[PDB]
Amino acid sequence: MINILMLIIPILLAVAFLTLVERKVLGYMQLRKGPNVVGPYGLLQPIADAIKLFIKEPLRPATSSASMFILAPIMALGLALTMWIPLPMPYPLINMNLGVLFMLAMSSLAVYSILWSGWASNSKYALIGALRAVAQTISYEVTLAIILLSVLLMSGSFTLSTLITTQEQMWLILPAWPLAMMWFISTLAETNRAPFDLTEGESELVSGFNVEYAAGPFALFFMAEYANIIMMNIFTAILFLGTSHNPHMPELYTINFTIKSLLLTMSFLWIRASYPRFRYDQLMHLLWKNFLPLTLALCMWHVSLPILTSGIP
Amino acid sequence: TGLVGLAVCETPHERLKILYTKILDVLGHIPKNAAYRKYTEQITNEKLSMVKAEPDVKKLEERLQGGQIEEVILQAENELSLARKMIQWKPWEPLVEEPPASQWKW
Amino acid sequence: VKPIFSRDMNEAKRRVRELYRAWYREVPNTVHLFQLDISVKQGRDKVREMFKKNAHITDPRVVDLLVIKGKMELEETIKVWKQRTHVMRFFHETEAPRPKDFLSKFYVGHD
Amino acid sequence: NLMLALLTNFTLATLLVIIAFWLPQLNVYSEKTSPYECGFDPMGSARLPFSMKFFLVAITFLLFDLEIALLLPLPWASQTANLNTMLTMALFLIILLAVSLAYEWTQKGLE
Amino acid sequence: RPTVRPRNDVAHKQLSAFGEYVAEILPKYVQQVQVSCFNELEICIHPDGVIPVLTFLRDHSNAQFKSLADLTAVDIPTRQNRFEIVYNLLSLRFNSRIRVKTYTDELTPIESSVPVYKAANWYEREIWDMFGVFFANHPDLRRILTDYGFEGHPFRKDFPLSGYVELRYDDEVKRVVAEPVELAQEFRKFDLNSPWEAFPAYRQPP
Amino acid sequence: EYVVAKLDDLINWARRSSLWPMTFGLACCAVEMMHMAAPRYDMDRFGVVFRASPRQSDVMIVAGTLTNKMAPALRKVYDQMPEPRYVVSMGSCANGGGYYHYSYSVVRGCDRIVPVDIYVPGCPPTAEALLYGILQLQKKIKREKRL
Amino acid sequence: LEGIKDRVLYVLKLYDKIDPEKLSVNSHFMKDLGLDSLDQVEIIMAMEDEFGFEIPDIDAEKLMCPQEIVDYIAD
Amino acid sequence: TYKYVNLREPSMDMKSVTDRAAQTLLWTELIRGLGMTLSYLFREPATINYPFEKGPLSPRFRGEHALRRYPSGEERCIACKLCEAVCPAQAITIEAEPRADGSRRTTRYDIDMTKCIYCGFCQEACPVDAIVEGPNFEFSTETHEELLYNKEKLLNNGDKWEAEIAANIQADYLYR
Ligand SMILES: NC(=O)c1ccc[n+]([C@@H]2O[C@H](COP(=O)([O-])OP(=O)(O)OC[C@H]3O[C@@H](n4cnc5c(N)ncnc54)[C@H](OP(=O)(O)O)[C@@H]3O)[C@@H](O)[C@H]2O)c1
Ligand code: SF4
Ligand code: SF4
Ligand code: SF4
Repeated sequence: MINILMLIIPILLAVAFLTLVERKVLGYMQLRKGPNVVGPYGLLQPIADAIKLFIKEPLRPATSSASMFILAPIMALGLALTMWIPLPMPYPLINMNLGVLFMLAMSSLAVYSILWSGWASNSKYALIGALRAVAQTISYEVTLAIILLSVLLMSGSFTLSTLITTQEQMWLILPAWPLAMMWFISTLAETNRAPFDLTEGESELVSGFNVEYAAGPFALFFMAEYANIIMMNIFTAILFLGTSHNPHMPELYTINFTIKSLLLTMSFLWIRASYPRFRYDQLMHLLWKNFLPLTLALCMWHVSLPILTSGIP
Repeated sequence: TGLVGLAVCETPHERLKILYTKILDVLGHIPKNAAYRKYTEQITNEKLSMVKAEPDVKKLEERLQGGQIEEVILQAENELSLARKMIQWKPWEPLVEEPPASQWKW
Repeated sequence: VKPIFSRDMNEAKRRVRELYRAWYREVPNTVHLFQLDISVKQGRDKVREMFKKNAHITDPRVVDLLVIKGKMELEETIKVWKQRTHVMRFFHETEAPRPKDFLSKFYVGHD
Repeated sequence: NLMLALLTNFTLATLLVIIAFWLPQLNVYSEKTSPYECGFDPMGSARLPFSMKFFLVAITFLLFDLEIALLLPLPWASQTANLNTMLTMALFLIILLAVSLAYEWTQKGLE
Repeated sequence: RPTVRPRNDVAHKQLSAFGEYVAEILPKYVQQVQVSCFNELEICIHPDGVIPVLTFLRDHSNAQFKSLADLTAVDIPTRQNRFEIVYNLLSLRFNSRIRVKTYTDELTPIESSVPVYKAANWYEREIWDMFGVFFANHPDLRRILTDYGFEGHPFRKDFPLSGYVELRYDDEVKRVVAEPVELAQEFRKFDLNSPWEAFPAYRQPP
Repeated sequence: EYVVAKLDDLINWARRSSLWPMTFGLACCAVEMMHMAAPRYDMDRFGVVFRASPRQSDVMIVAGTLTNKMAPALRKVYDQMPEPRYVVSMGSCANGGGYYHYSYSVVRGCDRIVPVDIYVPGCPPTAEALLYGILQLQKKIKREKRL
Repeated sequence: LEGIKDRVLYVLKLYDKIDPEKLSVNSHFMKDLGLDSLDQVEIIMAMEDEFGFEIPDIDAEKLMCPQEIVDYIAD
Repeated sequence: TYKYVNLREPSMDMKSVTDRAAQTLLWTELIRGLGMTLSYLFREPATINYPFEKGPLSPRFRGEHALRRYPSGEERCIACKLCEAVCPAQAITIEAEPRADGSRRTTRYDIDMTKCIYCGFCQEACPVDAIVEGPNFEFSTETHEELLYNKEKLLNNGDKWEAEIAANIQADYLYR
């Protein structure tokens, strides 16, 4: 097998080259110059951080825990980078018997990275950032499965290969008009660089899964946390975008698929700079109280539609 | 209609008249020769006559308050507490305490 | 009767004793909860020498003022506040000069 | 192979930890602290319950997650069975979930 | 006068009526000395009763001050009685400023202003820290502007500016930061004092 | 011989590339430390990224006055830093009290608590002068590990 | 009381700055044994932990001898 | 004057209620807020990179201390202890002895950078205009000993900044 090794090393570079965009686009959004000194346009700085944070930075926590803690950055990468495997792409690595089920299960398993980092420090200061990270993720897992079901019943089955073929004339944004707007919010269930987000950034509280971790484990967390942002951006570009298929020419698909994802890649960092944090209590009131009755009403609506007019795979 | 403060301006007239009539009776228990009774009475009697003359107009609220009746009511609500405390602790009627050491110039 | 301070001359003696009991029970608690530092046995002797320096007893005003001051510097661990092993350490550790000899202090040249 | 695909990603991830573990080494002093982030000595030593606040909303998720799993037949089951008999039953589970959330509106909790 | 005088006195006559109004009550328990100069009023109060004076000026119909915002204390060793607690008061409805003072040595406990004013307790903590003036029936007398293991009071004129314990080395001990070292850099004591009195009328007879 | 000598400079190039500061909100110096993030005089991804947390950062900037109440606090933060660490004491307060110095509470010069590598003398530390505090830092990192 | 004198004497002998054999039964801790103003009642405070009963501040001033302390311990 | 922060409900009936409900149901105004930073991305940044470009300043500016001298040699400082008394930090120290024969100008002259808040007081208090503040920025040392200025010497080595000082003082006489 060569394909897996050709989907980790160039992918870790994409999370590395993200650091440019994380302060270049975000910089111009705030009217400030980002990467400039290090490279021609600061292009040598993202690869410099790998030399900076791993080879020279040494920390291990004080009071600590036993085997757990250092188990958590292994759980961070080894569950978020595996998410690249079930992706349909032009051609998938081992096409699943049911596609999106593996995508939804491993995403919830990726939440454990911020959960086990609560017991990284035995001291109570770190676990407050963990307990906040529970509720900021636990509620949004409800709608994430429901809004999927309304799209999946509209087009094909759980298999991700069928989701490419179903969009031949028009996108799925237009039939699922309120549901597409939900997937700019529901995608930010995992601790991502955003305005909605979770307990990961500083601002008000101490940094979750970062105050306990070093540099080396803490550096490994960013290579997983920012990796999930690309993952949700690609996953939205499958469920809601498509444009064309073309099995004969893979070259025409690969260029067209990347532009659609890159426009969404900018959009989350667009969200991050623009708006403040939603608060621990009031994020639980955005969904559950307000958005859950809306999504279920649309779920009720999407059950009737294949019966009203023929729509069965 | 809403007041500026946290205390909501409730539509109640003669409510201000109750609290001002209450404090006049409290003053005439212990101090009589003292100036505290004689000086506070002339302010209250002048204020009570203004309420009787004006029929629920904003001009009655503009008489030595100018922040509606609700703000004036707060001064009357704490008036009974300060009058009772002045009667409890002897200071207005009695004057016999010691004086400090002769030094003031800096 | 000015000024009250807190208690009378004889009553002030038992107010210090009441303060002593609460602080005598805290020296085993300031090792396990805070830091190892020195010792439990040596810690108790550090308490006794502090009260011996303050021992005079001539006015109720002076004694009662020491109680309120004692209910802050020794109350720093009662409700559990941060000292960071730099505070609460009353005895000098890095200070080693204790010369009381006309022969000893004059050789070092002081005053 | 699914097994060979998952293990190669997992073994490469844990190997990167070893690189950051053994290369940087010079000195390890009694310098690392329990709380960090803001500084000072930890007032809350070890572990204490805290709890509450979100106790009702968290419990309801465990109850709701089972129903969404029971909603997963919808795109995959409606292929062979009769639609008219299913329509009354498929909506039925979604209707009652809105009824449970309607009972959640009358005093939601402390959250 | 064009640049010589700051402001002409016109409200001074009306402000002088306040100095008579409180004095017309005439308590030996409260009044003592009334001083009024430069558009302001100053009253000093007998130590035995401070709380009944603080209930006055607040609530009162003729003088509605209420807000007892600023709270200072004077450090002076010239008098037989040392410290002097000075209250600075402001009215929001009346628009005027008045001053309340205490005269006692106040090494012995003084009456607290916590039952009258809610923010005064934080200012009361400042006085006990800097000077060493205890307030009777005070809820929670915590240290603010002093170190956790600080001896004495850091503002008193009787002790030096540099302090007894001030220098903090890391030295041979691995984590414990030192305290007992007392030497600091030399502060130049200016012995300057100009001959001839600058102002008339301020001169006092021996 | 030549590969060994250039590899040590390659590790030192990473510190020459980027260093993350600590947001010590200690005094008025911290306001000008916020002006490093301000666009007109920027080190934002020129070599400085603000993130806080003493465990992740490489450089800590002591931004103002330190007291006896703060001496135990700052000391263990420096101990919470990873071993390749640099301290930049910026301002006259950080160098030995702006005024103060002969005061009771203020600890003189930070060097009594935590050792300093690069000094910035400026009270209102002008952002122009502040830029040396990071540029000279990178220039001072020359050689590490001979044997 | 039976089994009260034996328990109190064992705890007092174990404590520091006290004679193991010289002072026992009906002897004053401050007058006969030799103890400071704070050190005399400090031994009585440690004895309260061994028995399992809290001692008040008012009753502590009267107690000095172990024979007198044994009578006050019973409730 | 009263500006009033309260709007007292903008919605009333039919048209005024539905548009206020439309922004809360979906987004609209958040997309309007999204477009606010869109135009901010399009406009050029006002950024200055230090090693090549320099920032704006003033003709009168204070940095590192340097003492001036007369056009035909000689120390401009006369030794008064004046600037010593004005100094709020007391960073400047001065002790004077007669210079061989005739002239009496300085022996000890230390300005500690451990202190000094940069007032321009000593620049203003000086009658002979000895300490004139130049537009200095570059000062970085390994130790405190290297930071604090010695007996003139390094302060006399302000000749490399005295060319700018002569241009700056031309804006100082008959003030601005
Ligand atoms: N085990 C004990 O604790 C023990 C017991 C009995 C007696 N002692 C005595 O106490 C002393 C303890 O010292 P230590 O072992 O703690 O010192 P150390 O840790 O070995 O430190 C010595 C320093 O000097 C430098 N150095 C020494 N020799 C050098 C060379 N030939 N070339 C270049 N640099 C050199 C090293 O720099 P680089 O690292 O840059 O080369 C090193 O940092 C010993 O000398 C021993 O005689 C020790
Ligand atoms: S050096 Fe100056 S600007 Fe910096 S903290 Fe001190 S007084 Fe403020
Ligand atoms: S610098 Fe100016 S004021 Fe100071 S001693 Fe020299 S001549 Fe006098
Ligand atoms: S600028 Fe101010 S602090 Fe600095 S030497 Fe001159 S007078 Fe002293």
